[PDB]
Amino acid sequence: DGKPVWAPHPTDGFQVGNIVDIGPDSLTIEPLNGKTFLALINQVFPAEEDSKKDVEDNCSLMYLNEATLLHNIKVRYSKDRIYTYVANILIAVNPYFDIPKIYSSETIKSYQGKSLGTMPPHVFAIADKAFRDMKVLKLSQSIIVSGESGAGKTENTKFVLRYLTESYGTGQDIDDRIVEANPLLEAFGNAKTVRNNNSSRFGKFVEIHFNEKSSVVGGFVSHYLLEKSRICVQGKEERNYHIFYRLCAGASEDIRERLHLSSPDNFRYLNRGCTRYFANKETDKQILQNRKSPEYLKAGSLKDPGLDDHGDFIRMCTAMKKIGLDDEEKLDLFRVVAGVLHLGNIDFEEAGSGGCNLKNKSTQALEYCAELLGLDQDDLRVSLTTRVMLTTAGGAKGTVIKVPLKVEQANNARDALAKTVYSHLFDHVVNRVNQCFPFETSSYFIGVLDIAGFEYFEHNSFEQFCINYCNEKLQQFFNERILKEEQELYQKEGLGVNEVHYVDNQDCIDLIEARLVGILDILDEENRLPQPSDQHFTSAVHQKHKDHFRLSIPRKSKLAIHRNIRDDEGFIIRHFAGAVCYETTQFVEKNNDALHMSLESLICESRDKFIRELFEFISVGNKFKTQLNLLLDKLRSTGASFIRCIKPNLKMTSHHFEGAQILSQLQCSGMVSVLDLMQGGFPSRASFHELYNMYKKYMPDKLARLDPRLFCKALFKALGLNEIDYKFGLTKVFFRPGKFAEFDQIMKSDPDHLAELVKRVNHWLICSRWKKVQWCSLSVIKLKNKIKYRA
Amino acid sequence: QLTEEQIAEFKEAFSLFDKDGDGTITTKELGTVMRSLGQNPTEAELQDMINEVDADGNGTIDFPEFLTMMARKMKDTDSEEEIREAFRVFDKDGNGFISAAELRHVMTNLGEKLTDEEVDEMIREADIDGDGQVNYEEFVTMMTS
Ligand SMILES: [Ca+2]
Ligand SMILES: [Ca+2]
Ligand SMILES: [Ca+2]
Ligand SMILES: [Ca+2]
Repeated sequence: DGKPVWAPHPTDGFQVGNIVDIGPDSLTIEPLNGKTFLALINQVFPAEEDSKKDVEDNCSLMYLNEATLLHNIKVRYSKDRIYTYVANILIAVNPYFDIPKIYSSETIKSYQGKSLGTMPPHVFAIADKAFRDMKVLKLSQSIIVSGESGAGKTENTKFVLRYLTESYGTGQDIDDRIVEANPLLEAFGNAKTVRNNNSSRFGKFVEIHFNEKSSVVGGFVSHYLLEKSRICVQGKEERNYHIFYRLCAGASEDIRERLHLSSPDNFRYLNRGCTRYFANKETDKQILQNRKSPEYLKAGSLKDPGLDDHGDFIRMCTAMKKIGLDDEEKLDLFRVVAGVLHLGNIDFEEAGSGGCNLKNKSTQALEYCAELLGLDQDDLRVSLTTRVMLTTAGGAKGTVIKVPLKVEQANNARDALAKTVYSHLFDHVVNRVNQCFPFETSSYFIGVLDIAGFEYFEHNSFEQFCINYCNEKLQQFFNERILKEEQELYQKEGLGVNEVHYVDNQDCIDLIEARLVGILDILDEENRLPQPSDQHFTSAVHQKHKDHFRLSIPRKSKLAIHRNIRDDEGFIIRHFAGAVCYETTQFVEKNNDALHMSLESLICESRDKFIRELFEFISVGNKFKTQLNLLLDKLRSTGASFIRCIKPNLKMTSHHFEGAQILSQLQCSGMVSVLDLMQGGFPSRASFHELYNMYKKYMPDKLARLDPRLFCKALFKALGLNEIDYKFGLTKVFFRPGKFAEFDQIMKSDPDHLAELVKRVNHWLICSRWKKVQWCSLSVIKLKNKIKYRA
Repeated sequence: QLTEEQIAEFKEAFSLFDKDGDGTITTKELGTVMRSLGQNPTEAELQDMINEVDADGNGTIDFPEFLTMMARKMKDTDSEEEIREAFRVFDKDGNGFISAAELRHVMTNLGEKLTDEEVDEMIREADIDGDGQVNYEEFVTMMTS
């Protein structure tokens, strides 16, 4: 009628309005502030009538949709209530200030053993549910956290580990040891991206390990999917891993000369990216002028209140000390890092004698690289420009021949080697970190996952494709687990038989990863052809998947920026979070990073023993798939709980809820997908106590005196509610979508009808109340007897 | 074992035990109700009764558990003797009849908040023959309604 709806607003996400006209596909909205505007019908949502209402669980809303969720969490955020549930899913909005009281020892103790529904929403309740299910089901647990870099994820993990160790640990502070090491993990696994100064580029699963008595014995950091492409190249607003800049900004002149470091504009592996340091007025004065690149001198430092290349170098050194890394192992790490940097400066020129030679201007780079990595310069020169092959492939006796590489193959061998070295170094840093909280054995674990979420830009390339693929698969895992929890809840509540209609995203997943016919195998097939081309790869995808629901040519995009992208220059995939247009230029080169065997053997038998120890045919996309599947196998072997961390604005400001930005994160985090899944079941539900308090004011005193369950049984029975839309559970009334709003209107719209209906339920209610105490007497007698069964 | 309707009645009994409405019965909740109906089990006798039936292992009784806790092997003569001891729980003095202060006696003990005019009305609803008190015939009619 004249009811409030939510309609789109460009900075708040949604605004309140009235529907004043209708059209075929859109609605005309009058903002509650006569500047009408048009909105697509599926972007307009019913609003709660009470705009100052706040519920702890969004399932208590009379309408559960993206707009009512956004508003409920906004209202809660304005009262510093940062935590809110959707069923068992925790939504967590970063406060950007230290909230008094809620993380104290007293609060920790108050959450122990308590069911999720029985305390206010809190990260501790999610930690405690994981624990109880671990103890009772003898099942390891995962706590799967989504969010942008900086969305409070680091602090969230800290609270979980602190809750678990302080509650269920024995004076041993695993949480603090894990945390002391962070400067080292971030140095090797974090980097500046266009949106995030301190973005983690790997999947990290922080496990607290437990014995059979469910007491903490230790911790383990599992790591997955380090982003390899960033090692050799970056876009102009991005950097390589922090370590490279900390080392160049902060290393003493003695270490500089030994590693032959110089400002980062001098390194191919740094100089396509942003070569500027994070520095403030004081730390800038501590960086020698010869560490500073031209872009730095012209443009100044990058500004961040919590990151500084010079000072973070010192902090990283302090943490390496605080956890046992001796100074020789320190310099070993640094030697490998600078070895990789000099590797990247080696250039090649076409021979024309066949193959290529190292340019003569690359002689010092080669000299530096071979020394740092402990390799003969001549051996390196040869393995960079030539490879070994057998003269046969199919069992016949063959000979080893030497095959000169072209320049392009030599560029690839130098970069492949760079990537394998750095990745093994990362693997080493993490193992070393794990050597700070080792444990003999354990029966189960509770782990917290942190991994880059779904993202898109104006230009999306292979990096985005892999990240969004990873998230498509995690989203399927999230949907499956929520589906299972809801089905289980409906059974435990006694709601009877019900199918929750599930529209899966297996088809999107199959589009990307299916053997032979998936986009990643079609991309590998492109490598085998005479003249590999991105355009041919892309036409093949469109040809093979002509009829695919989740694939479109770029031309079909709603956006203007994709207007002139050709059919063979990109594709659109319809992900869980929305449509993404990928430009496929460079997909083929980005799909190859293989290191030919002779060069890998060279490095595996470095003169230097540290390098040797580091090291003790498949495309990038298929290695990505394989490692992602290993991550998923782990998650699938645990009970799962879910936290969605939300960044309230881009300015680190307290008390500033930016609606559109938060909306976009709720979409990208898979919350809206989850809400869509929940519409197939009973997404609104309310406890008898909640219903009793809302509606007793409308009932005779006779009814107000009933306990909440019999009050509701009475009201439910008196109204003659349709058996499909309304379900009377054990502890709650469950509603089909919108049906709680409809219940509320019945309760409000005709007092005389209501009064009469309640009059007429009198008899049924007298009896129900007879039978309650009656059968409760009969139950006390049966119990009394069961104790007598011992006879 | 139990029929459709009989399961439904014990769920409402279950609600009398589960005062806080979390869908779970604790040892504390279990004894109170037995006590309030003139019973005296020990914190040892109850826990042993929970453990025999606490399959899922979480240290509290859900409705499924509750029902198995009711049940045992017995004859159709021993079962309807339970019904008669139930019929004898309300009648405080023992004169074959539940008075308003007596039907009211179970109520307050049970924790049902009502008024005397309400009590008197519950009586009037069960009285089939019209006398003004409730006979085992009626009791079973009512209980089994
Ligand atoms: Ca209870
Ligand atoms: Ca149990
Ligand atoms: Ca009597
Ligand atoms: Ca009678």
